[PDB]
Amino acid sequence: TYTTGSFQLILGLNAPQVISGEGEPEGEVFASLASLEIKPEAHVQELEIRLDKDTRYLTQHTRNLQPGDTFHALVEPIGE
Amino acid sequence: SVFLESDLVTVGLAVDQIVGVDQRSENFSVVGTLKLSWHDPKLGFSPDQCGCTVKSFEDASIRAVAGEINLPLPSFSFYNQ
Amino acid sequence: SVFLESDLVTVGLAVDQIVGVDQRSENFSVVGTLKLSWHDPKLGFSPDQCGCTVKSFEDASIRAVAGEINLPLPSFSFYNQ
Repeated sequence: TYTTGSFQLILGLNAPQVISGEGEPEGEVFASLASLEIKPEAHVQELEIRLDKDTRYLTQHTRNLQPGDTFHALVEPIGE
Repeated sequence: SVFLESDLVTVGLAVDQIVGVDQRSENFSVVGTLKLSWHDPKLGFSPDQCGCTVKSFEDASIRAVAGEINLPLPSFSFYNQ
Repeated sequence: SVFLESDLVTVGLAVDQIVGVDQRSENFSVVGTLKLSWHDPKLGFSPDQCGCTVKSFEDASIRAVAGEINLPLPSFSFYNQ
């Protein structure tokens, strides 16, 4: 099977200490994220919420966002 | 108000079943539910430090919670327990 | 999946023996087995830090394990215990 999780990536250029895994950042950058040249698809969800007398505060958690993505939201009351 | 005031508490109790009566030792047993409610600004908190709207304590008496959070709370007891 | 989804739990229960019925106090006793199962990526680990494929906890309730590992777990209770 495949695997899932978070990772840390260290890249070096003519820096032989990187293969030890302990290279501290130095010098001027040379590589960048490739995805920042492009864009993907859209996901939309709609939910109905009610604020009772004792439940006037509500919070919701969102999934992780990759770098360069965008987030939008809007709320419209049912009535008055 | 110049003078300090007493905190107001709402109480309610319901009886579900009478499960026994002892006629020689003069005692009875009952099953039911109890509910208390009060308002105290000293227990308030800000959501941005925990990301939650409800803070809960479980499997503890009022005295234990009051001792843990170092604030006075309305503890109670059954008189003829 | 915008926003979030509730974790799905599989449950099963079996009854081995009815060991008593109280007709005045209206209660009964039963012996059986309970099983739960769910999937949560937050509990996943990497084998190379322990050299094992199974991580186990023994003689503890779900609440105790959740408090020890600081992760939400599906605790349960018997309603009429």
